Amino acid sequence: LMGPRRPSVVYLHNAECTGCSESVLRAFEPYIDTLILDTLSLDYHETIMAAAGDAAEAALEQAVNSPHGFIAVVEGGIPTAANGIYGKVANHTMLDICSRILPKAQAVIAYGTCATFGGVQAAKPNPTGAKGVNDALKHLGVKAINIAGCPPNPYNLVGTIVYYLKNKAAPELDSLNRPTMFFGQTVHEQCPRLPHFDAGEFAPSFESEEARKGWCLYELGCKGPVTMNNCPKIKFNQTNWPVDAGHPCIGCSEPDFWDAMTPFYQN
Amino acid sequence: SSYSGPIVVDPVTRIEGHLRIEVEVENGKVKNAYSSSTLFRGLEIILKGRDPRDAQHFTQRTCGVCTYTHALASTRCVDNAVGVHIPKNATYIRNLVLGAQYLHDHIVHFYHLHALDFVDVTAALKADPAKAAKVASSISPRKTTAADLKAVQDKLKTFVETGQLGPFTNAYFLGGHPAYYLDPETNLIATAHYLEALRLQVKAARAMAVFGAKNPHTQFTVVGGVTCYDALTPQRIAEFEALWKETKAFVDEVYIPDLLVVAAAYKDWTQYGGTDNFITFGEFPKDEYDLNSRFFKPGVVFKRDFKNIKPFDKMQIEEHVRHSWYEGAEARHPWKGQTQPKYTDLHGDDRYSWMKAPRYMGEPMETGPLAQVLIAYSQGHPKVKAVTDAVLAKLGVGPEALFSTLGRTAARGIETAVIAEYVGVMLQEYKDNIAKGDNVICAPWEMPKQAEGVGFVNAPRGGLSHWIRIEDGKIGNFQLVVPSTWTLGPRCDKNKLSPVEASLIGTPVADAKRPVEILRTVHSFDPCIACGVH
Ligand code: SF4
Ligand code: SF4
Ligand code: F3S
Ligand SMILES: [Mg+2]
Repeated sequence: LMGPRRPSVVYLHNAECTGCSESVLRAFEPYIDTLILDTLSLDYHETIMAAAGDAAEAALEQAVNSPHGFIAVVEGGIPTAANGIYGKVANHTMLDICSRILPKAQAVIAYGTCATFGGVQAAKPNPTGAKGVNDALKHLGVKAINIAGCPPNPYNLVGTIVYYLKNKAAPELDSLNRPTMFFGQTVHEQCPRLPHFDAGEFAPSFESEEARKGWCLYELGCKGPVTMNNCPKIKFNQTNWPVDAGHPCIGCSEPDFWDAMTPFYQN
Repeated sequence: SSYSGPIVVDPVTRIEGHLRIEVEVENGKVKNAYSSSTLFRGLEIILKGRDPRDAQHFTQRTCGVCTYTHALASTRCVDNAVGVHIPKNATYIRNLVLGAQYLHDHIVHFYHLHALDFVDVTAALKADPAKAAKVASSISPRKTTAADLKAVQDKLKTFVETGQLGPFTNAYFLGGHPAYYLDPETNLIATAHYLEALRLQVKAARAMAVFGAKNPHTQFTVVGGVTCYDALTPQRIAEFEALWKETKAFVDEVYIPDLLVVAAAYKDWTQYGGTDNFITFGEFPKDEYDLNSRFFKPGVVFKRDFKNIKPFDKMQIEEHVRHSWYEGAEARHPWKGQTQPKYTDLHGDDRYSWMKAPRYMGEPMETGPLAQVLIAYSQGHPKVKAVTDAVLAKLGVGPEALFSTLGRTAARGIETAVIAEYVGVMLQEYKDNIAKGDNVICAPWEMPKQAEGVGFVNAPRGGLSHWIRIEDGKIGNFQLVVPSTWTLGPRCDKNKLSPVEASLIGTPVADAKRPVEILRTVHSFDPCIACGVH
């Protein structure tokens, strides 16, 4: 699957919805084909790899044990309740897979809020005891770079990987282990409706003429002021982002946002 | 030399989520099957006690492949519970984003999830690109030249000779495989279009973000309508239209012709993976409160009796747990649903999946493109009939050929073609409506303290329903019953095999070490295990 030439990437799926995987497929300049054929060697990825079953397990073994080394990209939270029972692959708990594999990586990237902070399945009452990667594997000295969002901007994953390859190091990280080059500003300080915020011009409802006119969504729940992400700058799919679509930010790059930011339509 | 013994496929790759397939093989043919879903998250448990307005944000994270669909189902469900009738434009915008979702989803499924079961990418290196160009230009109005395909071959050649095969590592076709039939040229054409589809799907997904904020996980729906005033503008409509037009051209000129060429080469696949019963909910409403107002209509068919399509009665759905990792054995109507996990390990107490087993009047029901297409056909849907008939005539097969793995695969293409055209109709109606001066996109509503609601979506994998019981203005119960739950859930308390399980009986396996035939059938259902289990 690998060897010299291109840097090996092992992509793992834990407790996830595959929205993070799909976000990477939206990669733009570079596109995903350039990334898989030229930039990187994608040596394990359950969503798109040809091998299945024992053949896939053999592919993963070969990648992880390569003397050339690998980068791990991890999607999904790790279910830890009932000794990891709630999530298995090849009849191995996800906790066990990640405990064995991630300490062997040259670098680990936690991609998406579930992998970084626990995410949707970690929301109260957290029946599967889901944990982010660094929380779950704290004891093994794993310190993944956290690229948060639900899903994150794929610009931020590619940028982090490119940095890493170039500099042979993690970029500057914030106190949640997120790169400051992407997560250093609040969504709000970058938002086009900030002048309305400053003037106390808030939409009182979605059907209102104030909402039609693009007034600030704070009274309708917007979490932009407490959320660190690059959404208004980079946008998604080269064309839009939640507030420009008229909907409040739900805080999706923040830890525990499912419980901290709810109810989503209140501030 | 025919194998007798077990085969386990874990993980099943090139699906969404975590699936373990177990079969018993006798004399080289599957005699028995188990569909084992091995991740649970518990979104229904998590939703209890929360604000019903928050449900769609949580449930959209059921699945990022079938992104939006759950946000739509939850919003339809709470709209219904609340009794709001959303504006005409909210229905158009919601419908248009859903049509765009189907195109994106089915194109990625055929190329990036399914095709490696049928395409030997490495034999494309053996191909004559001039011959290949001739073939490609004969099946499509799109002209392809030798240089076009040589560029693909050159790229692949450089990739393979680096010895880092990446996603093709240990592919079942490496070295050759008796169940892989395509000639090198056709492999090259399919491989070229696989690569092309990697960039086209960016545009197909972008179409959703034009109105829907972002893909994955749209953020434009609210109880009462939508939020995206910008979607009324000529510029955003033009942007959507341009992406739609390019996506439809890809469907029409690239996907469907490739689908037909592969089907024609694998015509033996009309003989495997049939099912008996079908359920579909309809999609693309004119009236949010009448399923029969949808462009595709709901229906139920038992034992392939399409002459007696039964009406869909939402009270006849029950979800079984006897062979699932939940407490007890009692099936439940989703308005009385229960999600009480209790793990017993594989076949412990005859339980082997985190999926519940939905049954309709006690029967296991296939849902998805084959159900939607066959029921629509049988209802006299003129667009479905014309595409279906053309496909059948091009393949030189009769209607019974549709009851199979190949048929199901073909139906996914048929639905893509029909929806791609219907998106243009909806777009025009939307424009027309704006032009009459209707600029309203959200309606006011009030939260009842006590209510029940249900929302129905026919998603790319079939009939999706979200069910709420509101108590004290909060979520008292919230149950998802998802298309892959129907199709890939386990046996019920009557021990009836689910559609995937039953369809696997009879599958030939040439090489037990490389059981691509099992993948072909399983993949034809387009499984989504995050969806099915939630
Ligand atoms: S972070 Fe969000 S999008 Fe990504 S796997 Fe988790 S629920 Fe899905
Ligand atoms: S819409 Fe949200 S992010 Fe924008 S100014 Fe208002 S509170 Fe801030
Ligand atoms: S909901 Fe998430 S995608 Fe950006 S606008 Fe808010 S951090
Ligand atoms: Mg359910």
